Amino acid sequence: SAYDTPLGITNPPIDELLSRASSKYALVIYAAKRARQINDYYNQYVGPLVEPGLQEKPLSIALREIHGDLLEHTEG
Amino acid sequence: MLISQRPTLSEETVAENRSRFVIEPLEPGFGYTLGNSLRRTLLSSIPGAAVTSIRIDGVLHEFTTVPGVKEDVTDIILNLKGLVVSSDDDEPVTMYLRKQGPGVVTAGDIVPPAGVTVHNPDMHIATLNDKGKLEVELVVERGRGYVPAVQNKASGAEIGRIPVDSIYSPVLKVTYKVEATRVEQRTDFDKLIIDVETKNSISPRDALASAGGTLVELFGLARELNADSEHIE
Amino acid sequence: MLISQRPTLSEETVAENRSRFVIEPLEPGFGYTLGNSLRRTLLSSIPGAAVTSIRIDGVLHEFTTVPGVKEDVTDIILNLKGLVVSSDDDEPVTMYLRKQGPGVVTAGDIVPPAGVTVHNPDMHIATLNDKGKLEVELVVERGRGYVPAVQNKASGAEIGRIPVDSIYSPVLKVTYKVEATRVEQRTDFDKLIIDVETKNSISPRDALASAGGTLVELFGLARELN
Amino acid sequence: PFLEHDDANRALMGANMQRQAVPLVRSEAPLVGTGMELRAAIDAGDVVVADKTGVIEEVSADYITVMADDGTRQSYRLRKFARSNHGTCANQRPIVDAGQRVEAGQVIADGPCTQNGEMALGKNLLVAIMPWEGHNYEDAIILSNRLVEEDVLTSIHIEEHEIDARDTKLGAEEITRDIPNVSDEVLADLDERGIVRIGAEVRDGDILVGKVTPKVRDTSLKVPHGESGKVIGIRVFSREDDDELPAGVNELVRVYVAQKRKISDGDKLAGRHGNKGVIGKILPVEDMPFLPDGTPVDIILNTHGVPRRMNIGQILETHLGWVAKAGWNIDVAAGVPDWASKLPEELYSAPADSTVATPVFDGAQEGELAGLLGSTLPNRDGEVMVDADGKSTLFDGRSGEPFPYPVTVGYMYILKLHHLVDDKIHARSTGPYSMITQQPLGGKAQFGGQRFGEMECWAMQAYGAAYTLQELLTIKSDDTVGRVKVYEAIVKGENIPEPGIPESFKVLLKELQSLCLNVEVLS
Amino acid sequence: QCGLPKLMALELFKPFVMKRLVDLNHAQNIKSAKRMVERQRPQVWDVLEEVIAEHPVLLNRAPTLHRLGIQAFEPQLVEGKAIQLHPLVCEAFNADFDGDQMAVHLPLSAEAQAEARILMLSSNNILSPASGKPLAMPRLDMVTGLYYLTTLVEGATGEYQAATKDAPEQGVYSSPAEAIMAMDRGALSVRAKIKVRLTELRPPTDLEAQLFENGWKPGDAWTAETTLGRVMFNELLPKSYPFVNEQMHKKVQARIINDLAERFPMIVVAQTVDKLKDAGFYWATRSGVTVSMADVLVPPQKQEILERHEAEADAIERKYQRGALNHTERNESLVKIWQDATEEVGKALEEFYPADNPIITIVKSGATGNLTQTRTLAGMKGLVTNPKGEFIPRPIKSSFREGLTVLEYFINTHGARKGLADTALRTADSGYLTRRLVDVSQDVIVREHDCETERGINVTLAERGPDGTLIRDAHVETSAFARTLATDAVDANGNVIIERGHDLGDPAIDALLAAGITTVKVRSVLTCTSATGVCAMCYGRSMATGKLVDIGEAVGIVAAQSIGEPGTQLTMRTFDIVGGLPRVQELFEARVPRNKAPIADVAGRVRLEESDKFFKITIVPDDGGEEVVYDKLSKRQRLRVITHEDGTEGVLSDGDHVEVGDQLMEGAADPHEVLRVQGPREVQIHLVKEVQEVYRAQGVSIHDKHIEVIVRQMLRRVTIIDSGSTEFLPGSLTERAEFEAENRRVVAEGGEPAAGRPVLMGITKASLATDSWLSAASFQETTRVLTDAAINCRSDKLNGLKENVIIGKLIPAGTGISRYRNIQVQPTEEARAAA
Amino acid sequence: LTHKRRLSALGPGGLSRERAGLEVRDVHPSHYGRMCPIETPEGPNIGLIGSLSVYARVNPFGFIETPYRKVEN
Amino acid sequence: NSVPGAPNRVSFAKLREPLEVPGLLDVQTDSFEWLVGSDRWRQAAIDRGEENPV
Ligand SMILES: [Mg+2]
Ligand SMILES: [Zn+2]
Repeated sequence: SAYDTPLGITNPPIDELLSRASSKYALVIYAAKRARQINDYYNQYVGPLVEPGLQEKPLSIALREIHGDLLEHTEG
Repeated sequence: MLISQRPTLSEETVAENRSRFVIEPLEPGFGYTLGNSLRRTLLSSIPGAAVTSIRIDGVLHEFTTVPGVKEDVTDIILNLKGLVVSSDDDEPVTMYLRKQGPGVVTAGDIVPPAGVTVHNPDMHIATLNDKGKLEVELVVERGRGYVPAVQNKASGAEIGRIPVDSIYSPVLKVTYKVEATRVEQRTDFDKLIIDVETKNSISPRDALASAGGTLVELFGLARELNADSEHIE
Repeated sequence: MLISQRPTLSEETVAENRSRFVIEPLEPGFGYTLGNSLRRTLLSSIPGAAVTSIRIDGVLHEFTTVPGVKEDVTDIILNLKGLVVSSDDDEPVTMYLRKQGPGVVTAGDIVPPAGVTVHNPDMHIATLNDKGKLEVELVVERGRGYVPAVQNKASGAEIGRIPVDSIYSPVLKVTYKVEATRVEQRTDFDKLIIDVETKNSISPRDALASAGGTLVELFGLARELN
Repeated sequence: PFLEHDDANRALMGANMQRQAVPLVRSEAPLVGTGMELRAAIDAGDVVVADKTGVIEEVSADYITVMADDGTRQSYRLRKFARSNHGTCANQRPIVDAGQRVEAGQVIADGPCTQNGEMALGKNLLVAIMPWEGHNYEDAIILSNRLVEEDVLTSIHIEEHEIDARDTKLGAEEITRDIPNVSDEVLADLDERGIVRIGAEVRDGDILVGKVTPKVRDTSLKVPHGESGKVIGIRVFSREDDDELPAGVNELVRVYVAQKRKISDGDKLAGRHGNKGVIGKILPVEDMPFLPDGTPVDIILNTHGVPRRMNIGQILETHLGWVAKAGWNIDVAAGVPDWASKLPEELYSAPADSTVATPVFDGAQEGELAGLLGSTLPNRDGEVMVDADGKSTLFDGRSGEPFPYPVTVGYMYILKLHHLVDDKIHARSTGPYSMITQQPLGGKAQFGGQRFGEMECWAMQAYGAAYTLQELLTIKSDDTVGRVKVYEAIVKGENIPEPGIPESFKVLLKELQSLCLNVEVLS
Repeated sequence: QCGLPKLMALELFKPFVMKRLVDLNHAQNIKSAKRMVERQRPQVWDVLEEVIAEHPVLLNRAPTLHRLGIQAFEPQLVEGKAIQLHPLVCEAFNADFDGDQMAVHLPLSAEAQAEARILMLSSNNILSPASGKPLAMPRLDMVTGLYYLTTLVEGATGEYQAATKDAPEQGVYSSPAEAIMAMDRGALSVRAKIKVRLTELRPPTDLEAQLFENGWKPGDAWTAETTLGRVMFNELLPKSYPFVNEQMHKKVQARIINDLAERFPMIVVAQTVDKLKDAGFYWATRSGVTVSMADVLVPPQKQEILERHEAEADAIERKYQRGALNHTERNESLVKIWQDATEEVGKALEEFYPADNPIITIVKSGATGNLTQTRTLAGMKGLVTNPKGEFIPRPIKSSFREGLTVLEYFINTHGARKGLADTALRTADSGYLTRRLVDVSQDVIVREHDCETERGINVTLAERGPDGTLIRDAHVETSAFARTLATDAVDANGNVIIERGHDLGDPAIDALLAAGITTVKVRSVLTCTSATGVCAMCYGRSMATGKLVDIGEAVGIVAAQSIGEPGTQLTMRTFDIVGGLPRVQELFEARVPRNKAPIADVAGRVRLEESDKFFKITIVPDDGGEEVVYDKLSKRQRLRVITHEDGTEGVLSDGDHVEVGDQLMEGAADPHEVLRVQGPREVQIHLVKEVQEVYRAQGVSIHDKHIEVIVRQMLRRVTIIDSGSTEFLPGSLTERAEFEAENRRVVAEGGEPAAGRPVLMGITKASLATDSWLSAASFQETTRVLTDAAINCRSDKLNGLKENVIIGKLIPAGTGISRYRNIQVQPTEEARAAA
Repeated sequence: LTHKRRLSALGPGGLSRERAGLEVRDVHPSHYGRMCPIETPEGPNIGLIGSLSVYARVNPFGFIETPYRKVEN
Repeated sequence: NSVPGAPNRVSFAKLREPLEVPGLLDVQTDSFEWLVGSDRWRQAAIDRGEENPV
């Protein structure tokens, strides 16, 4: 629980995103779909629920969303 | 030669008496150049005061344990080594400490002479036993950096005088770190990150400015020879 | 105890291209890093002058010979690189060399315009026989450190202009010593002793002064913030 | 040197390393070697030996002229910047002066890797045996920047580019200057004939010679990616001139362009004992471990690769290199000590820069070397920078503080290897494909990408990664509409399209429906 | 982080950068931007730190021997023409900076980038997926630094000096920050015994309970008796981790990081190892490790040893010349003599080299090397082989320091060249075994969470030697750890200890060595009664993630690779008696061994007869039936020594007892015998025991669940005998699950179902006896496969990877299975109306 | 110079990587003074290619000779 | 030595070489001489060995 500021791709941490979901691959998909949603928004759509950045690749936006418990995933 | 990018100094506070400064962007090489100089300047070139010796009643020999007090002599020595104290006379000033009777003693129970100040008066010193007490003298003076014990006294005119290591510096810890940076398209520049941990007697900023002043004095003692053909910004 | 004595800087001469400075007294554990900062600023950034490019009558690149000359062009340039000069203008200037017939073209055979000064005119450039003629043009400039050859396609457009690797540093060798001298040991001190050796283009004094100025203007950033 | 102190694998590797070692702009012979470089340099033949005793009449860099003692005048010619079969330079340079009296069998010129007639494949460099701040980890090595400033380990590399002009049904290829619609500046470095002009610097994609196949076309020769430099030479053959040519061909142009290459990071270095490693960090001179003379070291080697490889011969090499670069004088006032017994009366002393020889199995023993590490004449200032054990207290050019422990220092002979960077680096996003297999034209010359074999697929399947594997096997290598659509989607900014149905299946189907197999896909 | 060149990234990221150009108006038409990046104008370098921002890349080094051979990294833009690589992954990539190249792959689609960040990122692939041990741990120089930092010098400067009636302790400090101010004066060695006062570092457990009794808090003071290096080390570890105070041999570091992983997240362990490398590099440059012919020290006793042994050699040769000895027995004795001299010289060398020596420090620190090289260098190379492979009774009584003579240097080239030759055939053999192991698998994906079974295999965890203490088995971190339970633990009193469905690590081992219980039943893949694959609970915890394995994880390839990778570390054939890769190939292929041993078809006692060169055993049973016999037993194979715990049994004798499946002869039983006598489960267990014996004896740690996957797939079918009322032919090979489900769904007239017997196959036949036709059409005869498949109207369920690759469709693993592909994503209602 | 003193056991009339096993790629006590036991490539040509020693020459028949000093009494 | 221009390169050798290293690429030239009956080879043979050098 006690660590230092994760940097770059290490942010957000990963042992937390694994609590939002059931496994690593569910998280992979859970983020990729949100990322495509965001890219389509930015090109044409709920868009980023979180404060974007100068580029802030849509995947990092999606993972911050997930870290804020701003989404929900139902397996298939 | 007009230098490029005019390096700047930014601060980043971490606690009350702890901070982290960042100098960026430095020409490539000027990070390790001045980092260690700054470090040693902060740690041995800012003057300050500190305990130098002590004299307790009861323990002239067998410096093991003190009557009717729970701590040994050694934990008390440490606690007082953590004592923060100023002085304005540059003289082996003397202070006293007595808390006759059981209780708990704190620097707040010290009564210092003129000028001598005590910024950490709640520091724990000892916990007296039922029907116990404490009598001690505190020798204080000024200096720079760190000085181990002094026992260059051939004969003991002051017996029971236990000399203690002396932290005359208001700065307790410093660490520097050089990191790379790109300016426009050339990386391998130098950014310098120096972290400072002081005592409540001074803020980091002030110590950094004092050290800068000292090193300016020195490199001006060098520049005074011809005063020509250097960098400019 | 405390101390009220401030540090002094006394000079000493071992030679004309060399010197030794002494800084004393000093807090203990203070002289090594001080001397190293000076040394780094010396070896790194002391303004100077050096050859920036050359041109020759007949040849068109570094990879061809010159009639009558016993040295190819690359060896000529590698011998020029040991050349020392001193320009007194923040602009590029031009030197000229002209030689005919038998004999050794040294650096003394050059015609430095006013402001420049060739401080090793006994430098072997190239030897010649009864068939040789060496006509050279040099460019000179100011700077610091090491600067690779700015390619001709990048600089002004021309052919025959040969860009070279520039070394703008008059400093040749620096070291430092620390005698932990103590005033009858009553409290430790440090004595710093810098030994400096230059390329004869400028004296040590000037170099130590340039280092001092650099470090003043640097530590002024810690000075400023109050 | 010191072979019986190495192991056969590392000696094998050292041998096969010397054999791959580029010639440098300036050659320097081993301060510590074996009595075998002179004779090798003679017998090979890249030097010039005096046919007959005589007297040096004339000397240039292209010609040497000896008027012999019998009356005849021989005239040797020298090869200058001659491309080998491997891009090297074979430049020769004389080492004699006019009026000199040469015997027969005497070296008149040096070669690419000789100095006064003895192999100089490398350089003597000041080396410190120590771990630095993690930049000499697992066989990597650290360099000063004096080896770049003073172009110590700099090499010249020449390269050849040929274009043929032949006949064709549609017409005849005619090499010219003019060309269909292109720039007007690109013809700057092109002479009246369409061939690039000597003394001109060039750059990838730029034009060397202009050729055409009718239509008309722009069939010009251009520099390949990476390689660059200065035009040395043009060797042009013509049907008309009648020199010689093959069949179907009418004209031929060879271009020779050179490249001076300073030692960068990624380049490979080695010594004669099986000790190689790429260059991790090229450090400024002011942050290198310098000596109590002010003398920085030139190369830093780690301690961890020596004792598990049994190549200690380089340690002894290093020590003797010191002993030589700094001469010696045994004090025989009372008599030759108990460790100079076997020594000649010629090694009892020597000045600085005193080359020596330690033949492989009749060479410097260890008592002799430990003793000669003490003699080791003082320096310019009367101080011995190196102990009687090979170790010198050093100083850090970053902290300025000395390292707490003395460090083995010396002079070692190292070598720069043909395994450079520019000739081993590659990268691709989308380029030429095969047109016989629908895959990139795999090759450094064809600008082909890297392969993704079975074991990589195995690893990827074991990660569970399944969209990247499909991305590699379909979108990147064989698929055609996929590559197009992905390049477009990325250059436009629209999310990547998703798979359709595998295209290695939408057609395989159409082969089993041909054998009248009713393959059906169902839920 | 990875450092990537600029004129390399540029090419990789040409499209993204053309996009950011035509968007940022540095170029008008994408062709202008392509021309720009083609001549590389000075404006295509200020955006490349925008696209590179968190867009990982995959680094690959061939040969790719296992998973970690591909790893994802974030690019840091450096100038040059080489790739900057982290010194901690190199042990996984198996890299060295001596000319080694490496490949860079860029992922494009969102799914790919996410897989790279979340699965293939190096900060997460810390642990071996073979034993659970760390690979991104401190390497050579780091170990030297941390072994210098954390070691104790009795006699140093600045140490605690035992107050003497005149002065106090004299070696005590109120904080690290003060011992550092001392260090920088000369008063304190960083390796000296001192007393410090610590507030931010958690004491050990003994003291944390002996001084606080209510819970240590950050800011509470205690007084540690340590060095300053151990302190500055324990400042690199997490805030809560107890103070260690131990020399940091590489084993200790492995321990500490194992604990961090078993107790903390994995981002913390990444940060910690990063700190440790930084500090070990600092303190290796400042350690004093450097070679010098002085530092290389020669024992003085060497001469006495060599002459004492040359005396015995003289004696031998005297015999030889006297006729009491032949020319081979002589060489055998000479070898057995000059093999001990090397032992003695190495012992002396160990007892003569100080500890402050660098050549002994780099060894004993566990950084690199060993003492055999140290002997070869300062002692004596000893004996050497001939090109045949035998020995040479003339040893090498000289070191590489003294200097080998000409002949010595000649007879030492033989083995060297033999090695440089063999070292490709070795790779090829390992790769062949791996190819097989991978082909038999490709259908063993994890498909469900639990099978709801109690079936399991029993595992021993300890044994009582003196009979009053239980002794913890050695290979229990391979047999018991990481597994999942099937039966609640119980003691002689009937008290429960651990729960069912529980992971089983050191905690549970400790807490099961309490009740005197040693044999606990565990779950395994050998028993997972699942339709396709295995349940995540029978498998256990994934050794990478350290937690329970996920759904869709390809665990057959993982086992294949974990067994292949160490294959080069094994003895091989001459290019059984030498049980290395040959034995593994002899087991995974179910081959009858050369030194076959017969087993007991029955229990009971033995009547042992022996005649010239032959044994005959007769097993009189205990039930009272027919005794069996084993008659033509080559006395070459001696017998089955037992070496019982007590009494020193020795050999198997007459009147002794025999359990079923017991072995009578020393050697190697025949799997098919075991199969018919004992049964399938015991076959599987025997095979795993044998394989792991092979490996263990050769220093390789493979958790038995991999062996179990492969074995499971080797006993995964039945030969039908009596069709019953089923759509089955006799003599056919049918998969046991289909067979169970068919003869189980047949309940209508369920009075005579299909009969079948198990069959033990190999990992190459079992790959021919596959149910798909795409795979088998890619391997073997296409036209006949397609013919047979088409007449039977076959269906390919696409349960595997091979056929999915062939088609070009996603794979049924990880991010390929329906559970995941079709996940629906929606913002919450709360955070939707926040627009 | 080592290309010219090279000995190949591969080429027209020689052998190939099939027959080329591990006893032709070995060092033999008949190489002392005739073939170098060290100089040879590291990969698939280990032991086949070699290099001729310095004091060695070649019989007219084709057998390599090395010199020895003669010793009497 | 045995070479006129011999940069003095001191030696730790303790033995004397009774046989100077031969030409190092004679293995090539001698063989190509035997192939064209050059007179050097013809005499080299006659000087020791057979009488009709073929
Ligand atoms: Mg390698
Ligand atoms: Zn199961």
